[PDB]
Parts: sequence; structure tokens; C-alpha cells
Amino acid sequence: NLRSLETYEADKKKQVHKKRKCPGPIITYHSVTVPLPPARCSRTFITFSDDAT
Amino acid sequence: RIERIGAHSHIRGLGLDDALEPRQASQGMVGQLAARRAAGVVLEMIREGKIAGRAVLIAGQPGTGKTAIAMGMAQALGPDTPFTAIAGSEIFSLEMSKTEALTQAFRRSIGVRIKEETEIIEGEVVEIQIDRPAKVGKLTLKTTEMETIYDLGTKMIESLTKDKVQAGDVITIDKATGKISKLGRSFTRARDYDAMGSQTKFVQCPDGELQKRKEVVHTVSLHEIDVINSRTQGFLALFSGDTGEIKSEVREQINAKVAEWREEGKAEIIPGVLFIDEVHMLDIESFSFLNRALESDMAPVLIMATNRGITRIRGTSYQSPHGIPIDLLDRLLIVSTTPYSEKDTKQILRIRCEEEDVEMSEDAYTVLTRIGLETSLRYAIQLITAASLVCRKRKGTEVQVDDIKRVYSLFLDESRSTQYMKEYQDA
Ligand SMILES: Nc1ncnc2c1ncn2[C@@H]1O[C@H](COP(=O)(O)OP(=O)(O)O)[C@@H](O)[C@H]1O
Repeated sequence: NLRSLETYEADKKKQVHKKRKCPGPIITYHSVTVPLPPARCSRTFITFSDDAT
Repeated sequence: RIERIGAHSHIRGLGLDDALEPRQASQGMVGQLAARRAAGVVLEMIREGKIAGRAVLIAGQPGTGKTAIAMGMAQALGPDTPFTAIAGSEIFSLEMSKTEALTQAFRRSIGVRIKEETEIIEGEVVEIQIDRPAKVGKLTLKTTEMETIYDLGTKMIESLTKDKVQAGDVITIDKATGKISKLGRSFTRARDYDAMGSQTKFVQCPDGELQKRKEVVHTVSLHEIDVINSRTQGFLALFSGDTGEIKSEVREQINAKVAEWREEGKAEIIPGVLFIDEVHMLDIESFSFLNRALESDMAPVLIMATNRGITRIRGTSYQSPHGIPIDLLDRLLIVSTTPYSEKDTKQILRIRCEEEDVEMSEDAYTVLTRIGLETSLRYAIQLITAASLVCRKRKGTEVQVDDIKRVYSLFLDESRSTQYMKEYQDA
């Protein structure tokens, strides 16, 4: 534990902070490659935070 | 692909050997070894470009191949070197003086290859998850040998939103400016949407994640002056000829910055050629300008053609050989073109027939060579075309004597036109 503390002298925390700053009704455009090089295709998703949007 | 064969389409270069020895028939040319060797050596000089302000005058009788050898040199020069072909009567513009048009033509046949270091990131967008507030985003580029995820910024996210980039799109993002350039797609889109059907492009380079020093050579002519003369330049570079810009601070400054670029390694100068066909149409003022304009270091190689002997110079009363003042005529060196013989005429006619994809009998070739030696060569080509058409109409396979002899009476030559012209139609 002492070595860990001395060596700690995170990006995920900054992303969580960015999330905090988000008012809350954030819509995310997300598209990922999915299978049907190997045969595959692209799929699109759109996540809505709250029902208001 | 649909471009019809013209009068000078049969020629496709200047037939020359390793030692510049002219050949009888090659690359669509025939005979005229002296003028062809002169063309070859002046083309070598052009491709060298070490000296500026050299002029050559192609003189000879009509039908000797002046425009032919000019187009042959133009073709042999090949791309990457500008070849500005212009007629003597094109300098007369109602919005720009003759000297201004000549300056435009001179600077238009000079090129500068501008080197530009670029840093482009490319790959396959596996994930373009963007969190729109209505600020946060990440891009997952994939290559055939490595992958990397990049945290996207606000402006980069906005740029990506501008140019719609779905998962699986092959894009080439410039790290310098962030311009979104889509090249294609790597796979279909879910096979479910009843729309947006296209073809899939090949995968990207394995090291496409970050190309460090992609070198792109932007080539532009010295006509870039149009980019400065007015705040809006596209109008002048595309259609507007009313470009009476100020010579001071534009010509001198552009030349100075071009010299600075050449000294600092940014760009390199590539002098082209300016071919003025029927230069005898130039006014004596234009010749006086060429006399001095031909002395600048940025002066291209000025090739000219004249179809006259002793003739009056336009804009004055006294006469000079080739219709050119004694000064400019003496400055340049002249390349005389000797007329073609019967064998050369027959060979040129055969080459033209091969170009037009038309076939005719041997007697047809002989009689047509005779007619061409009598009337002219271009008229012989006109008769070639007419007889080919008459044969096609006749359902024949090749043109016989009875078709050339028929089109000879159907279409008249100037020599026979003036003969039948004795009816004093008008004067
Ligand atoms: N060496 C040549 N080979 C093939 N065709 C020629 C040649 N010389 C002249 N001609 C033909 O003669 C016609 C006019 O000659 P051109 O090539 O324009 O020389 P000029 O400029 O002296 O008239 C053109 O239709 C051209 O095809």
C-alpha cells in the first residue's frame, strides 16, 4: 500500500466529471460494426437519456 | 472516351531515337527530318529549362505540317509541363490590352510545383459514439494491423457531424485542419434499412492510423496572380477576362516570393511553352512587346508559326519577312519545313486512313495520293472521309477508285471552285 501511494505521485474520472457537467438530457449517437476479413456490417443506435427528449 | 478524331489526331508524338536521329515514319509523322530534328532538340531544351527566353519560328508553305509538328511537340512534352496553345488573334480582348493578354499567356505557361507536408490519419471508424447535448465523443479507427481510439474534441465532433460518417466508413482526416474526407465504406449498413445500397471499398493501409510526412506536390501556374488582383478570384480564374490588374506589387511581388520559395525548397519552377499559331496576326505593338517580354527570366519558350513570306506587318505600312519585324525575326531562329513528296503524301494518307479506321484498295491509295499532290493534303483527307462515307452508304467493305472519283466530283477544291467561279456571281 505504501508503494502504491508513493507511485501514485484518471482519465475515467475526468470522463465522469464531464458526465456530471452534462445537464442530463443528453442524446448519444452511437454506431458500431456488427457481424451479419470476416463478413460484418454497421449498426446504428441512438440512446436517449430521459423521456423528455 | 467519346472524343472525335481531329485534323491532328493522327500524330501522337515526335518520332525520335536515342541519338535524336529522325525516323521516316513513326508516332504518326512522315518525312520532314530536318524540322522534326529541330523540334526534337528544342523539346530537349524545353525539358531542360536551364535557359529562358528562347524563341523558335516554324516557317513553310501551307500544308507542310507546321501545326502538325507543333501538336507533335506538345504531345511529346507530355503532362506535368504546361503547353499554352493560342492563336495570334486571341490576344485582342475588349477588357484587357494586348500587352496584358501577352503577359497572361506568358505567365500561364510557367508552373511551380509547391511541396506541402501533410499528416493524415486514416482507418475504419469502428465506433463514432458522440454525446450531443441537445460535447463529448470518441473515435475508434481500425487498420489491418493496429487499432487506436481518439478522444474527440468539440470542434472535431462538430466537423464529424457536418460530414456524416457512419461506422465502417473509410475516412482520411487531416490532423492539420481536421477536414473530413470520406473515401468509401468497408461493409454494408445492417442489411435491414430499405435504402442506402452501395459498394464496399478495400481496407485501409496497415499504418494508416498516423501518416507522418505524407508529401503532396500542389502544382499551379504563375497565373496565380488572379488570386491576388481581386478579393474574389474564382470569378477571374474561371470566366471573367476583365483582369486589368496592377502590374506593380503583383507581378514583381509574386516573382520575388517564387524565387524565395525556390531558394527555401518550398517550390520548383517548371517553364512550359507558349505556341502562338499564325503569329503574323499580332500587331506590331505585340511584336515590340514580345521583343522585350522575351528577355525576362520567367519567359517561357516561345514557339511561333508563319505561313507567309514578305508581308506587311499589321498596324503599319512597311513589310518584313514572315510579317514579323526585323528585330524579333532576327532574335529568334527559324525552322523551315520542306514540302512533302509523293511517297510521304501517300504514307500520311495511309496513316490518316488507319486513324479513321477506313480501308481502301491500292489503286485508291494511288489515285488519292495523286489528287493530294495536285490539290492539297488536307483536301485529300477530306476526300478520304467523303469516300469512306460513300462506301459505307454503298454497303461496300473498302473504298475503291469509283468512290474517291465520285467524291472528287461531288466535293470541289478551291482550284476548281475558282474555275467554275467565272460566272461572276459577285465582286
Ligand atoms: N508530316 C505530316 N504528317 C501528317 N499530316 C500532315 C503532315 N504535314 C501536314 N499534314 C496535314 O496537312 C494539313 C495541314 O498541314 P499542317 O499539319 O497544318 O501544317 P501547316 O501548319 O503547314 O498547314 C493537316 O490536315 C495535316 O494533317
